[PDB]
Amino acid sequence: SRKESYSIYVYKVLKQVHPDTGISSKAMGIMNSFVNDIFERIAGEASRLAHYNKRSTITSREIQTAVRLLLPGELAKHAVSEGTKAVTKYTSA
Amino acid sequence: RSRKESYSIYVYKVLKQVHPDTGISSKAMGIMNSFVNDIFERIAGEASRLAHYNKRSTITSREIQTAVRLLLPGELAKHAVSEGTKAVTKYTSAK
Amino acid sequence: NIQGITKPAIRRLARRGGVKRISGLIYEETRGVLKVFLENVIRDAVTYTEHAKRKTVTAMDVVYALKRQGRTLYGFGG
Amino acid sequence: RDNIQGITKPAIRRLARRGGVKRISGLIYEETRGVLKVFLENVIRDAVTYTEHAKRKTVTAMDVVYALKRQGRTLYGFGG
Amino acid sequence: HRYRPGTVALREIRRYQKSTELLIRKLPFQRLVREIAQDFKTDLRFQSAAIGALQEASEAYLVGLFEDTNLCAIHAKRVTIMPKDIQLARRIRGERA
Amino acid sequence: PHRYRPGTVALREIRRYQKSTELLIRKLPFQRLVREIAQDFKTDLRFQSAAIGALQEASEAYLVGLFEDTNLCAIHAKRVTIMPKDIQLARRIRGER
Amino acid sequence: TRSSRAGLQFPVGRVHRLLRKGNYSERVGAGAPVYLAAVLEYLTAEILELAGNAARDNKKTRIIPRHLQLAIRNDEELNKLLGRVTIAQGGVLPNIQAVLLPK
Amino acid sequence: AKTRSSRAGLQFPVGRVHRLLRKGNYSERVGAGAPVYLAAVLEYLTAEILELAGNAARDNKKTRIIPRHLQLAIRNDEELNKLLGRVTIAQGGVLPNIQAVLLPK
DNA sequence: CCTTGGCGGTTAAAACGCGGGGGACAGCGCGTACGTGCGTTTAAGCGGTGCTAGAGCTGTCTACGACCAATTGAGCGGCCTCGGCACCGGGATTCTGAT
DNA sequence: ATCAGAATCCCGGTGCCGAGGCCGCTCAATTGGTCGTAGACAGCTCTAGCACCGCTTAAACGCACGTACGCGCTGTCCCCCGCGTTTTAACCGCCAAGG
Repeated sequence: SRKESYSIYVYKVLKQVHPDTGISSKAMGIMNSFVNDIFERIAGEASRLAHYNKRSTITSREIQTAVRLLLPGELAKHAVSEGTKAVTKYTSA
Repeated sequence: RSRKESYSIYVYKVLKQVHPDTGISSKAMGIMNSFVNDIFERIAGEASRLAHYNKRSTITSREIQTAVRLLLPGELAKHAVSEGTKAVTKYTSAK
Repeated sequence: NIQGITKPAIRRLARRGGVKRISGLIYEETRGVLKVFLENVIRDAVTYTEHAKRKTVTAMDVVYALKRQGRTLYGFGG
Repeated sequence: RDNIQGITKPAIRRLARRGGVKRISGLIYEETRGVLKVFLENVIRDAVTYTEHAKRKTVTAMDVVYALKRQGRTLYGFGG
Repeated sequence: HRYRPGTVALREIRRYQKSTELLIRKLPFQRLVREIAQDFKTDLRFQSAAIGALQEASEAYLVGLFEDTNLCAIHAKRVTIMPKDIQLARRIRGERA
Repeated sequence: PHRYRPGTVALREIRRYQKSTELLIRKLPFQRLVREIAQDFKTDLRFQSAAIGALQEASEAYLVGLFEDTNLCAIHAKRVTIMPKDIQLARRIRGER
Repeated sequence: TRSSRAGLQFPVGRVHRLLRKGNYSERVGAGAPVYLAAVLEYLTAEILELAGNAARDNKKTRIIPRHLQLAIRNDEELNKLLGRVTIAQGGVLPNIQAVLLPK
Repeated sequence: AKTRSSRAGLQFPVGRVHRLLRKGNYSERVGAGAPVYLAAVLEYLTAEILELAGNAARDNKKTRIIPRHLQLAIRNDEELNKLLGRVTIAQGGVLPNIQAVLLPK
């Protein structure tokens, strides 16, 4: 069947993380599951924040505050910075 | 001045049915109303997850059956299944 | 300040919890654990309030934070 | 028969060494097998309920994954 | 006259076991909550019900912590509880990282 | 060629197993145990190999974690040997029954 | 109402409407909310019967949240279901270790 | 830059994230800025794991990454451990730990 | 309209000092059960070899659930009375405290 | 062992204020009709879960042997508890912006 994966995306990230560090398939699947769980949890927190504040839309602010809630202090701040930078350069472009 | 909806009177009727003379306080009533809300949330979320895992969108009574069997521990789940199945048959018998 | 959690208060809590005799060095660790638990819960509550751009934190937000911590509270608009 | 006893004493010893237990009593194995039994019971009960809800009679890996996710023992790399 | 140690303590255990009132002083706890939330956000208005729920939750948390502490102390053939008992209980509980 | 003081083999095997990343229990007994313990829920159930693998991983992880907890409970009382009472204490603190 | 016609008490219509508002599924079946109402009714009936028994233990007529706390903490399955949740103004069960009692 | 990821300068697909969010039933509507933020967060988290995984593989003087290295990277870092203490990595093993009391003198 | 700031009374409670014996430490005195090696038996693991039941994919016709418009009554805001637990004083056993 | 003596639950008398009962009012539950598609069901494929057999050797297991903790006993020290004593600020109650 036609099954999706984040394999090429993680590969592209790995190329710019370490050009000379390969990965096994089992680790690739573990990373795929990790990405799926993180997406599910962040989107769930955003959905809870939207339903709890009477908003039927999910925007950058909900994702940002969900990231702040989930990730620890330093990691939450850096992830928020990365997301805000990406959103700003997407809006500019 | 918005309208706040609750389950106070329904639980009061249930308590009167199961207890001819039993008073109920506002704090206890609120605690059990929030408990009913929590059970509602738990069953609804479990049913949604079960429907998504089978790639469906229509949550029938069977999804609620399996959600109750997974959530409620053992005998509580069996009693809930029996009572709810009897109630569903009663509802389907009439309009 | 932080001394409001007194020795008789911790002693009363320990008596209610079933502890018979308590050493004199328990109080500081109890205070620290209370501080970190309050930091976590109130951090979640203030983040919930700030998402709504409000300034008054509600008991509803506190209950939501406790739900996030896995220690839900009933009777507070849950 | 008695397939719980199939988890022999050396296996529990190796698991304890992996955990980092220095001295092991002679009757630890019974309690270890009992806790293994109860964890297996709850996990497989959840997985079997999930599989039956799907109207299939083949215990799949994703069923165990979702059962563990409910139980708070989420696993990665097996799908989901 | 004088009562032997550990008896009036047990009587206080009995009395505190039936009462359900909040054991913490109100205003010191309000001040603690304000001084612990000041560092996060500035000029924070607090609801009475909010700090009351905080009081109840913290009291239940401390009661459970003390139960685990007494259990840890008695598991090692000891009556008095030591801070190491709290440390071990919280480490096993998974709160300590 | 010689027998040394007991305990050094324990250190060596603990270090090797911690450095190791395998599954300690044999596959066939575990699969038979899964079949036996699932026969009481639904008969004629056909078990995928990946299901048995996931069950083995989860079971070994849970048992190992119980083993660090039991070791911590044993060393809590200034002791090295582990007793079942440590196992029930670890499960009680964990909140699992 | 659907509730009385199904031999139940809790509102089927409110349950279905709040199921809609929760986005628990794109479309919701007709019999699932009826079963949910029945299960909620049975759970509330059991909790209320236990609370009434607890009140009868203390020779009391009005339900105090302490009665609910004792009822939840005494029954096994309900305590398992609601163990991670603490109850305001509830207290804990009376338990003193057999080692702490005097000779 | 035609793909929304290219405009956002992101490796993770903005379009796929948007499609999953829409067909995940999280809300009635999904803003266009949310998928970019979510893709950026996912990319940053995957990277933050990847650098530590590469260092762990380098320490084990192994060319490729094994899930043991992933478990090592998750366990050693305090924040990653705080995040994924409830996740067990397949064939990840345990950290090398010996209690001080258990060590012979 | 609910949160915050100010003020006055007081008493219930928090904070202090000290005698003391019960509990927390240590340091032996042994007892044995687990650690370890040596065979010896066994069963798990692997390599084929079929065997076949059931998961999976495909299409089709349906019948139930998301939409519309009437309609009406049962649940929420608002109001009034009582008894049942909050509270206070007496009485007698139930424990400990002492010898 | 057995007497002395405070503590506190049961009993009786106070009592007051939120819960139970009721009433008035309104918008969401109920009913009919429509249509669009999610899926229930019939049906073929072919995948892998399973059963069997033969080597084959790694792994478990019974047993002798030894000493390293486990547990107990005894002593020594000390430091929270319980008593009384002194301070103190929290709670009740009242009263006002004001955002």
